[PDB]
Amino acid sequence: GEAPNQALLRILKETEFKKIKVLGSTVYKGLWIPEGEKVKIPVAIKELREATSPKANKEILDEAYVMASVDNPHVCRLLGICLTSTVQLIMQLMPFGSLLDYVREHKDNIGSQYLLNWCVQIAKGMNYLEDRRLVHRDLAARNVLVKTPQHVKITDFGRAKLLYHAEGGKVPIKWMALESILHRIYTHQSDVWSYGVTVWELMTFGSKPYDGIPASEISSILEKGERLPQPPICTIDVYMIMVKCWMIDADSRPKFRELIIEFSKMARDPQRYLVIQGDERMHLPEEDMDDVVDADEYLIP
Ligand SMILES: */C=C\C(=O)Nc1cc(N(C)C)n2nc(C)cc2n1
Repeated sequence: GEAPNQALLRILKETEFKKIKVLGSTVYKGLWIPEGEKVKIPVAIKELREATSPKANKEILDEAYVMASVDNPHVCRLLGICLTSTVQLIMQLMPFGSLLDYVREHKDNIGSQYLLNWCVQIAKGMNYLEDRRLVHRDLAARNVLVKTPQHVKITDFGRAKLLYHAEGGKVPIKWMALESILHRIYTHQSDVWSYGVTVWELMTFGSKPYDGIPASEISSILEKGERLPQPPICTIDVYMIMVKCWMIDADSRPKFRELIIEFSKMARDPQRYLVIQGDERMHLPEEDMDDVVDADEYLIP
């Protein structure tokens, strides 16, 4: 059948970490000190609020399952869980937040090199998930986090499944392949569609796709053959890559491995593929922080 999943689920003591502040509302920014290791690891802590919903607890542990099973530089993984009244997911702190929020906040200071490198990094993440026969089903700029402006990771495995037929929920219509909206079919190729929309969000500095169009309309518009428009900064080269991600024949869309290749070629000469005003000028980056270690340098056998 399939290869056994020997990934380790690490159970942490609540005393091993301190919650430093609140990020969203519930996610906290904290520090994790592994028991007798003398390192401090900046962490994001996702703690279930209600904790009285058994349905809810089956949703966060599915996420923990997936995040524990992934190890790639462009995919966020799970450091461990804490089994207090409330289940807490402990993950690498991604200090600069979601790429969606970051392109909105910094539109004026983001050059072609960064945008195309992000497209490459997200293509590697998605290629790695595909190697692991994993379909994300919620790729969007909101679900890509920024460790540094040089370094992004795909997150939110809330809807991730393996290799897919589903039956309801509140769904991201505007990011979904046609076969997904109509027939609840999802493949690596449906993920490529959503990659397409994710790239469009970055190239429009975080514009809402099909802004002010009702979700009930979306399925019809796409059958009528309409797609999101060419963003201003986008050479036809870059936009043609987005448009191929939105072909009706799922096998006619590019493979993540090909998206890596194409965007790498373009990242080698960024000003030839994205036209941005003032591109050349663009510039971006407790008590004892001595024993701080980013999760990426904190490895376990
Ligand atoms: C790389 C693991 C990860 O996903 N960390 C993470 C998660 C979240 N969530 C789930 C909201 N984060 N929010 C912020 C601001 C950082 C952050 N990091």
